[PDB]
Amino acid sequence: GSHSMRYFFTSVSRPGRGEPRFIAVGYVDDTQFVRFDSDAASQRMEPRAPWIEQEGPEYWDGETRKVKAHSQTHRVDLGTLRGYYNQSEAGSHTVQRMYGCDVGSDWRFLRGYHQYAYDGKDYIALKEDLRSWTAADMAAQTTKHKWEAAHVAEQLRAYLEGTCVEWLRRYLENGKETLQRTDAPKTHMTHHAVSDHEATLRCWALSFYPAEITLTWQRDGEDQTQDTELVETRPAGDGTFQKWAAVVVPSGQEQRYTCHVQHEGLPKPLTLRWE
Amino acid sequence: MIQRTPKIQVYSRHPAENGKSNFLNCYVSGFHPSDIEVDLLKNGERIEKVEHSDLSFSKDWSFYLLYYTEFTPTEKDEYACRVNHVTLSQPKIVKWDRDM
Amino acid sequence: ILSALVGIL
Repeated sequence: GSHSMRYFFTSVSRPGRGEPRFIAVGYVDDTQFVRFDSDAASQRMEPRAPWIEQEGPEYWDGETRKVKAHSQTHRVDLGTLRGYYNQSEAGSHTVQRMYGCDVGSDWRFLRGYHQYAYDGKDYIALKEDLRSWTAADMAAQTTKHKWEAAHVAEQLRAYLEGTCVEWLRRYLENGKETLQRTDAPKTHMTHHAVSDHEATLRCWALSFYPAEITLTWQRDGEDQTQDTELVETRPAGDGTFQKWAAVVVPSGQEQRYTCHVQHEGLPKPLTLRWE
Repeated sequence: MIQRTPKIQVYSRHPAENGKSNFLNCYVSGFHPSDIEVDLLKNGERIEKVEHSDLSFSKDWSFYLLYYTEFTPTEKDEYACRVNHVTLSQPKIVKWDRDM
Repeated sequence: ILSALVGIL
């Protein structure tokens, strides 16, 4: 299975009430392993997973130092953008940054990313070739010319195809029992009587990892996409995820519906039926 | 500026069995900006020891956070999640249903 | 690990 490593950064300006809030988190696939909170007392990068705790002090002092530097960058960016858009110093704005790499099942570099957003909208992003940029608007183009002129893309390329993939591999290795595991979902159905001539059939998939999963309903082998109530995959709080798909079934028709669960943790897809 | 309304899901970590330690969760997602007020309620009262995951976001930049507290479901106790955000005129309250 | 270079806009 292919994997990925990603770092997410959120910086929020609090006009008249201190420095902006800066939150940074790192992930390997769907498992968080580090975090940083500018409002936290420690002021250090902290571990959020078992397999990273065994990194020595050098690692923690290094990432803390670099995360603090990231924080400082987003602190200056907020002001730059505030001016690029001629905005009041009273309003609260948000800048987001995301960068990382994906490797194939062969653990080799597949693609790299480095995107940036302002108040929820794309601002600038590195293109797949890792040499050109996608400037959202007019303000974004000023940054693009400056990153072009400074040869920013070239440096990110070195990081995304080198360090990023190398540490991803190291992490995948150090956390084998975790990151390289495949937790099949626990499944079941619930039957609730809507009224007299109908009932809601809900298909459950629980305690599964990674998050990716496909849960669909069928009537006589026909896809019920449009008639399926499908929720957003949520976290259990213990590293596993949960999800459900439901449909309304006319009386005496439970036999016609099948629930199909596709997940990497399954030896073969599952076909559940109320019975 | 962009403003996305938070989606809300109130559920327990494990299947609810009366008298057994569990975790009550409230997952908020797809919202923007990030400032958001999330409380877990027990019979209408705000639960004090509520922790939450580190702020993060999805491919489309919308935020998501997990609020949770340890608890023991009883057959008489009712729980819910009250959320407030700039895209909501009044607090939004979603009840816990052992079947969702 | 983090990228060692975080240029500013």
